[PDB]
Amino acid sequence: PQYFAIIGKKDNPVYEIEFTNAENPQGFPQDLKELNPFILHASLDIVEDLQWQINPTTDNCYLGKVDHFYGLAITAYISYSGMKFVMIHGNSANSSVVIDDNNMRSFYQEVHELYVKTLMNPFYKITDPIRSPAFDSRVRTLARKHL
Amino acid sequence: NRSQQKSLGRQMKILGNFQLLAGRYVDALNSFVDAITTLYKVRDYLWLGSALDGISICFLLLSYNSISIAAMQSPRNSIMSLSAPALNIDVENINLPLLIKCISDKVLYYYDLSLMHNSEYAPQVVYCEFLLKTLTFMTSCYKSSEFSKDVLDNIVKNQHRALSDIPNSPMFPRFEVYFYSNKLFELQLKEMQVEAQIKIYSTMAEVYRLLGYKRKQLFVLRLLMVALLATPNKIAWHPDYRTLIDTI
Amino acid sequence: TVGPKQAITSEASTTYIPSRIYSESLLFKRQEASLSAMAFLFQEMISQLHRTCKTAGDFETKLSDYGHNIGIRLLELLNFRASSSNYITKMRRRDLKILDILQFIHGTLWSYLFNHVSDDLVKSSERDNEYMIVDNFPTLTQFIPGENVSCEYFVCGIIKGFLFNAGFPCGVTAHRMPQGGHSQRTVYLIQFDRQVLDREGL
Repeated sequence: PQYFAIIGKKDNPVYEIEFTNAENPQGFPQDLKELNPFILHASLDIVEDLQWQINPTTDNCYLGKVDHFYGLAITAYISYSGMKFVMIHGNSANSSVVIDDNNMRSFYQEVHELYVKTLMNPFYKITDPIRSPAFDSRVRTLARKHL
Repeated sequence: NRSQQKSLGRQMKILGNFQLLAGRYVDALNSFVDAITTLYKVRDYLWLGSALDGISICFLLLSYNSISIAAMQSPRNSIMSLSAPALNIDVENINLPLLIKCISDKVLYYYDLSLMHNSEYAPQVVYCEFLLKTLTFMTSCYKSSEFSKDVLDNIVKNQHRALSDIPNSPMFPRFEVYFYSNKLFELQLKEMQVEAQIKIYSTMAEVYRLLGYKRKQLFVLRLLMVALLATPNKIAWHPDYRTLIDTI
Repeated sequence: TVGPKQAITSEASTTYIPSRIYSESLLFKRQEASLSAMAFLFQEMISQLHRTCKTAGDFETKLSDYGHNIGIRLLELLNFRASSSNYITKMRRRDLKILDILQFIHGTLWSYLFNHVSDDLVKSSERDNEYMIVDNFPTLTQFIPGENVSCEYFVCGIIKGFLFNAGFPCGVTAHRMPQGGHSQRTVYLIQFDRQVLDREGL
C-alpha cells in the first residue's frame, strides 16, 4: 500500500490520501489507524533537518529514502515555500523506491505543479485543507498512470 | 579434546575476571578485606581487573561466539573503566588489544572511537552468535531468544555513544549516526518482561531528547503508552505516570 | 468532499479514468497592460485604507498585508517557471543562504514585477543585520506627491512575504535618501531577526 500526504508549514496537513493495490483492498492492516500518522509526524524532523544541509546524509528538491522503519521506506520533497511532500511506501517484502526513483521524481514535480496551480486562487489562504474535487482526480490519475 | 579443555577454560576465564571487575566500588577506597579475591588496591583495582580481563579475553579469543562476544565486551569495558580513572593505563590499555584486534578490529587510539569500533565489532560478534541455538546455558536452554540479550548490549552502546555528542559547535559524532545506530533494533518486541520495555522506551526518549528530536520523542512515548495499556496484569498509581502524561 | 479533516479517505488504485472538469496552464504568456490601469487600482487601495484606519502605524501594517498575499504566491511561481507539468520540468537549487536569495530577489523579482533589474544591493558595512535594497525609480509610488512614504509599503510587503514563506523571518522598512539627481531613490532595508542569525552560522 501507499500513503501520501502534503504537510504544511505548522505541520498541519493539507492533503491526505492512501492508494493501494487491489490484491489487498483494505490497505495497511492495523497500521492505518494507529501507526501511519505517527511515523509521518515523527519523521518530519529528519526532513526538516535535511532542509539546511547542502549535501545529504546539487538539486536539493528531491530527497531519497530518508527513513526505513519496519521495512517501510519514506520519500520526501521540500518545496520552495516549505510544504513537504512526504510519502510512505509499504509492501510485503522490502520495498524499493530505487526502481521508481527516476520515475516518481516526475510524480513529485507533477504534484508540485498541482500545488502551485491551487495556490494561485486568491480565495485560498494558507493553513486550510484542499477541499477540491478536481484535486483528487488530478492526483489519482497521476498515481494510476505513473505509480 | 583440546576444544573440550578450551571450552572449560572459556567457561572459567570470563567469570574468573568478571568478579574482580566487579570488585571495584568508589575506585576501591580503604576497603582492606581478607585478600582472597579482594585486593583493595589504591588506584590499581582497574589495572588488576584489566589485566585479568585481558588474559581472559586473550584466552577466549584463542578459544574461538556468545561467550567470545561477552569476552570482547568485557575487555572493552575494562579498557573503558581503566581509562575512566585518570591513570597511566593508556599505552598499556591501547596495546592490550592483542587478541581484541585479532578477533575484533579496533584499529584506533582516540577517545572511545576505538571503543566505538570494538563495540560495533562486539555487536557483530553477538550477531554472529545469533546464528546458533537461542539459549545455550542450563537455565537458559528454553528461554526467549538471543533477542533479549543482544538488546541489553546495544542499548548501553547507545547510552555510552550519545554522550560523546555534547551540544556545541564541535560535534564528536555527527548527529545522524546514533539516530541511525538506534534504529537497527526493529526486533519483533512482542514478548518479554514489561519492566525492560518501560526502561528501553524511557531511555530512547531521553536519547532523542538530548539529541533534540522533538517528534521522535512523541513516537516513543506513544509506543510506551501502547505497551503500558495492553499488559495483562494490574498496576498501581505512581507519580512517575503523572509527569509522563504531563510531558506527552 | 475529498480531504475532510475527519478522516483519511482510503481509496484503491487503478480505477477508471474519470471525466475532466477544469484544466489550466502555467507558462508566462507575457501579456501587457497600461500603467494608468495599475496606478488607478493602487490609488483605490489607498483611498479605502485611508478610510478604515485610525492611526498611521496600523495603516502601515495593513497595507503590508496586501503585499504579503502577493509575495507568498509569487515565491512558488517564479522559481518553478525559472527552473523550466507535462513539460518534464526539473528543479533549481532551492537556495538556502542569505546572499543567494538576495541575488535572486534582486535579479529576478524586480525583473518580473518591473521591466528592469533593480540597480544595487547594498550591505550595511558599519554593522550587521541590515541589508539595503535600492532602486532609482519606484514606478508605483511615482504618482504620489509629497515626502511621506507610507504608500511605499505595498511593495515592501511583497518583499517580506517573499522571505517569511521562504523560511527567512525578516522585517522590512522603507526610507527615502534623495541621492543626486534621483530625487526618489527609496531604500528598503531588510532587517532579519535574531533567531535566524545563528542558523546560517551552523
